[PDB]
Amino acid sequence: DFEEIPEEY
Amino acid sequence: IVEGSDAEIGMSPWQVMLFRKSPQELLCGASLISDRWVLTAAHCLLYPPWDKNFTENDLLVRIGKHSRTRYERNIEKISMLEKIYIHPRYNWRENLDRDIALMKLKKPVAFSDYIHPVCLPDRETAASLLQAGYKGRVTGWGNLKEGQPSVLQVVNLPIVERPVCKDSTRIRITDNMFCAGYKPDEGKRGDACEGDSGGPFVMKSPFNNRWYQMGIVSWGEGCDRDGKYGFYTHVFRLKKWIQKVIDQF
Amino acid sequence: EADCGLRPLFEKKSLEDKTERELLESYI
Ligand code: NA
Ligand code: NA
Repeated sequence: DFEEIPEEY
Repeated sequence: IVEGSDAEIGMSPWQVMLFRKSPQELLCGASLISDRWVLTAAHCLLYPPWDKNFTENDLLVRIGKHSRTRYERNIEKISMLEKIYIHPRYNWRENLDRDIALMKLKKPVAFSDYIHPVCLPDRETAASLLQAGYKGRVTGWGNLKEGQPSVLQVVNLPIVERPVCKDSTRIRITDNMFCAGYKPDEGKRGDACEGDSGGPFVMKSPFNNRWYQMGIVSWGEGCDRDGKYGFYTHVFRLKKWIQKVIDQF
Repeated sequence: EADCGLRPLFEKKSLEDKTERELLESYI
């Protein structure tokens, strides 16, 4: 359900 | 939030989302109280009956958000935790007394239109505002009923008289809690629900027109049930502990 | 915080949100 968060975090 | 409405943009710029890294999911609400300190409920982090015990590296805080699920590029900011501080007398065994935790961020967050700290009450604001019938505001991305919202939800709820709070439950209520919500015959509805835990109950002081966080979403039996009320950590009553942590750390 | 509790998109602009007055009216 949650969109992808930037790998850097 | 049950029987709430969609927030306006920037209506709650202190709202924080506690986010599970793996699997990615909402864990809880939380609030920004400075550029490096985040306030939440202890039970969001530590609740042995449910095998819950998170460490810093388990989590992210997401600040500036509106949409629940989307990654809000150029708006939200995502912060890693440096250290979690749980109240030493948090009572997870019985009634969640002193349900409060601080999180120290690794790096300060930059304030923006969408990111701004809430105030914590002084004794005089708490005395003036924590009265039966006076309304506060609760915000969160939790359940809409006992699906999940597309965006942050808001609901305004009146503080309830201590004997009504006590008579609504078999749980032992303490001075470190207060309860809020409408009575069965008041007409209106509304409550916090799963996922909203750890988020803020705020009030707008009529003396200086600033928002103060008076409560932390702590516990409730079910969500929005008639004759039941949501319980909130009384932030002023635990302010010495908050100050001591921020002072010592 | 010196500027705490004052929202950029509301108090800092003298704009009210759609339900804050429900709260003020309860502070009787
Ligand atoms: Na009782
Ligand atoms: Na209720």
